[PDB]
Amino acid sequence: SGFRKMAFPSGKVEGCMVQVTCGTTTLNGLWLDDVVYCPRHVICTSEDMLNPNYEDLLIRKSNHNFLVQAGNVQLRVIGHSMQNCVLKLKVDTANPKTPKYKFVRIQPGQTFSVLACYNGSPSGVYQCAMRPNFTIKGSFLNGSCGSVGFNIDYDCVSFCYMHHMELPTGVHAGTDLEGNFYGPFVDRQTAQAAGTDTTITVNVLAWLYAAVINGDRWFLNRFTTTLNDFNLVAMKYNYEPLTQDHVDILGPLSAQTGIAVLDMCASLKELLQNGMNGRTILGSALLEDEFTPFDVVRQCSGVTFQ
Amino acid sequence: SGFRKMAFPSGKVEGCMVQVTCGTTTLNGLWLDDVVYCPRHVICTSEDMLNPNYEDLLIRKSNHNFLVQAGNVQLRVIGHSMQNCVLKLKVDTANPKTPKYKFVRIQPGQTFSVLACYNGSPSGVYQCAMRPNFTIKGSFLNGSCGSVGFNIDYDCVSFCYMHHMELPTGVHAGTDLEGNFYGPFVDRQTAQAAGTDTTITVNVLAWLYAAVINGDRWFLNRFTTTLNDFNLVAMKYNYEPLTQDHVDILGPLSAQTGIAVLDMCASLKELLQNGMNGRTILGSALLEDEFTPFDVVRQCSGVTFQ
Ligand SMILES: CC(C)NC(=O)c1ccc(C#Cc2ccncc2)cn1
Ligand SMILES: CC(C)NC(=O)c1ccc(C#Cc2ccncc2)cn1
Ligand SMILES: [Cl-]
Repeated sequence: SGFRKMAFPSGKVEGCMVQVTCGTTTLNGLWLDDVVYCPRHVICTSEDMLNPNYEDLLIRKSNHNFLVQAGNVQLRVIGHSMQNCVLKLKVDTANPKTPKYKFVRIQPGQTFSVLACYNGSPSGVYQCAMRPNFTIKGSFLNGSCGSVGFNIDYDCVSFCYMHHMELPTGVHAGTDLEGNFYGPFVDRQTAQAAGTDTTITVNVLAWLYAAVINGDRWFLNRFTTTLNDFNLVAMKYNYEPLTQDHVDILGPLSAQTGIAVLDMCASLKELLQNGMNGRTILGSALLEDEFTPFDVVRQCSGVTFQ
Repeated sequence: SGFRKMAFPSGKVEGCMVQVTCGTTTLNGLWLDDVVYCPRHVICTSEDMLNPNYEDLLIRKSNHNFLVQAGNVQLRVIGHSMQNCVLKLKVDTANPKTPKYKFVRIQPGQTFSVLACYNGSPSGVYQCAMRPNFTIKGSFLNGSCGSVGFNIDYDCVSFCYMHHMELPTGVHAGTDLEGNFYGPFVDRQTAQAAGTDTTITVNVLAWLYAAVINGDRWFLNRFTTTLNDFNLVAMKYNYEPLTQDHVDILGPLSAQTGIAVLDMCASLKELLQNGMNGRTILGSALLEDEFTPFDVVRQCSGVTFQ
């Protein structure tokens, strides 16, 4: 029993982390096969970040300008190219620790594990969610750019996030491994503000199912509701609209616990209108929305990865 | 910026996890050098756990009774012995992935990263704290026993916890890697209840310093207090007494932020007496006490591990 914010095992990703240095800028890169992926702002200085022209800046860069280091061994760069907002540094040595992997662009609401790095060395691992406004609430300091977010299913590492920027409000923005930013953010130090931080309704419901599975049932009520009526309350409290797809996705949890999805919605409705009354749910005094129905099932069933 | 519950990189520990099977019982073991460590209740059935005599049960066990498996390769056991509540299965092959490591018995209030496993395969990683009542609030299901808690400093893995039991209240109990239980718990399915779950005061203060560092300052007040007067309030709310040692340990954070430790105590006092008033601190609606002063400094400074 017990429910905890749980990241995937990071061993497979640790072995792909390298340090990329371009001039006076150092950040982390992802070494898969014979290619190193890193944020393209590695080629920028601090003054360049206000208004960079990346195509022009890259003209002054050759293969030997990109210093790639793994441990105390230095990778030979035999080619480089810019794809959207990442650079692909072709090296001459295939990473012997390349795991089975994919590049996946996640949707808002999905979760992933972040391996925060500095100078190509791992610092820690934590669980994140792509917010509806396409930011993430991470823990990143100077030099963390290049750190990746990922998921693991059995033996395949699905890379979905690369860290790029920290917005003036403290939240974080990045790209997929193809260099396309999540949301409307650019790799420029300009005025770009995050939108409304809506709550992932389907994830709160999955987390409430996990609470029931683990003994916390005080929040269960005697009411039910309809998707439309509940969504009227969700709008008021800045909750993402619940769709029939979300209901179907919660089916497995509904069956295991015997609590209809709309019954749980009515319980959530009361919590949004009346609060927690100083109580807690799975050790939290607020409604957690960074557990997917997939995460709850996986943690509550003991899925492993080899 | 941003502060997140952060576990150490688990790659070094993943490579030491094996599966130990004894009869019909399977659990995880820690393979360091040519020795495998696992909970001694692996030799027990479900009916044996009510009142086991481990010395007698082990007489019916030989080396070949202990099935140790790493991946799809099976370790040859050439010796076995019982140390407190763990078994040491001497194998004939030194783990080629043995990291630099130590066995450390942590004190209540200290934190560590847990690598939850099942059948010797990692499932996830999360951060835990040894509670003052010597339990931990983890996420463990059947077959997780053997999963270890650890810390990492640069290249040395300090193993401090091995999972053993889940108490009827949902919290978890285990031993150090020498087989001595934390607290008064035994590896018996008997009536043993956890004590008062006191709050780790020094950790709440470190977490409040981390909030200030990251922009959350609404809780800062105009008052100060003395260690004695604050402890009068700490007793009321079941908070561990704050000692001069705790003050000295918070020194580095006090210097970086310019907020005297006793000033922060007075701010905590108001929070305990008046609550949060529906506000949040670093995304939490309650006072977090599973960050040590050491964790805050490490995450806020970007310490890495190689
Ligand atoms: C205008 C001038 C003063 N610029 C600076 O000095 C400057 C700009 C940006 C950053 C940064 C960063 C970061 C990125 C991702 N995650 C965490 C942190 C540091 N320093
Ligand atoms: C009396 C009889 C019904 N016993 C059982 O079936 C029985 C006892 C104990 C467990 C367990 C466990 C566990 C340990 C550590 N972490 C998580 C879970 C499962 N099953
Ligand atoms: Cl909370």
